[PDB]
Amino acid sequence: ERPTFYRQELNKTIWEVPERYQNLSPVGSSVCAAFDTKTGLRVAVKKLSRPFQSIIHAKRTYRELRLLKHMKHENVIGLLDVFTPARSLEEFNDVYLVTHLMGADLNNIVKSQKLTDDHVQFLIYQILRGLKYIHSADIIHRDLKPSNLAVNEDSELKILDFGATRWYRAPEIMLNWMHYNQTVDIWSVGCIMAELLTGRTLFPGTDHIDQLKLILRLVGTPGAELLKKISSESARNYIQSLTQMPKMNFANVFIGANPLAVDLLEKMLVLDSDKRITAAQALAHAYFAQYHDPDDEPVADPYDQSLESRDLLIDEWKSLTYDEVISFVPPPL
Ligand SMILES: Cc1ccc(-n2nc(C(C)(C)C)cc2NC(=O)Nc2nccs2)cc1
Ligand SMILES: CCCCCCCCO[C@@H]1O[C@H](CO)[C@@H](O)[C@H](O)[C@H]1O
Repeated sequence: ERPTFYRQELNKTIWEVPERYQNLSPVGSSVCAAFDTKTGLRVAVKKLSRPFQSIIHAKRTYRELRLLKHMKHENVIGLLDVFTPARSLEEFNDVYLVTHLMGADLNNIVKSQKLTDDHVQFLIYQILRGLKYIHSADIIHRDLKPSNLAVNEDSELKILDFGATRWYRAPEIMLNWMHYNQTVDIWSVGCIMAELLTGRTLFPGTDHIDQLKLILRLVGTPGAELLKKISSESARNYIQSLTQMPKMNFANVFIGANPLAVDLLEKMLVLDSDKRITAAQALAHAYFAQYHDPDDEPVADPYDQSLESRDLLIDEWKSLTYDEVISFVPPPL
């Protein structure tokens, strides 16, 4: 049957949600923390901002719903629910998404203090285990960072994406290179790990260029093999036109850390993205010895990007989104 909806005025706009969801309290630009009476779980509720106003809003709406509906893995965020006040397509004009409210992001847990190696082990293992899953579906996250990592009291971790942040980007995204592979997320993880171990930000750039200067200082300049892959001429000639920086030995940056952590850091933060360690490979590194289970590091059913890269009319994306809402099966809990 249809649930019963109650109306409320949260964050400069009117929210309408099933009575099941209580204690509705805002947390960000829009997302509300809430308590779900049917299950006993603490949930995040997201009200889509004008989901069907533009072609881009409609496209964005359908993508996010489809993607989460396919996401079923312990270290990735998943849909607990999705609903609308609408009783028909014609009146369909608001979309709500429910997920676990883990408790904190990876900033609240760190609060700029050195975490123990055992604690790092566990968090990074969770990130990577989730990345292997995301990547096997052929999906690249593109914006990994601590604000996008949901963690509870017990350090259980889920990767999400709340659509300076620049501090964890692979250099290629910054440089608007257009062919990206999965290992951009691996650069971000390296930067994240480093931050948990030493307690400070790895590349705390002040701007776009500063961000790049700091990166080159740690990993050194491009070697001959990397210059060979630069598609542009001026860029090619610019890189040559510098003080050749010698790749710093990470053991001299991370003093007193687990050498297994250092080794893994050497392998993640390689400038040439074709030479970075994959998630699947990283899971098998000796640093996760105490957690690694090759029979419990699942992959995703294949995922269609193209259906998102389409050009349809607004009414079509809306109808496609509605169907997605109507066909939803909650995960048994
Ligand atoms: C346009 C668009 C499309 C997809 C996403 N992605 N991608 C992911 C992956 C599965 C981590 C890649 C997760 C999300 N979304 C997400 O976490 N949403 C959330 N809702 C409520 C609390 S957190 C975001 C925006
Ligand atoms: C200015 C110094 C920073 C430039 C180094 C970034 C190069 C990243 O590495 C590159 O990633 C590309 C994009 O996915 C791949 O196609 C290339 O094979 C790889 O070399």
